[PDB]
Amino acid sequence: FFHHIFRGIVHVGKTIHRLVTG
Repeated sequence: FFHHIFRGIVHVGKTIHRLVTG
């Protein structure tokens, strides 16, 4: 699960980071 769970963080952060950067 760590693979999906670990990677899931990157995706979640990726979207959040993009939103913050406008």
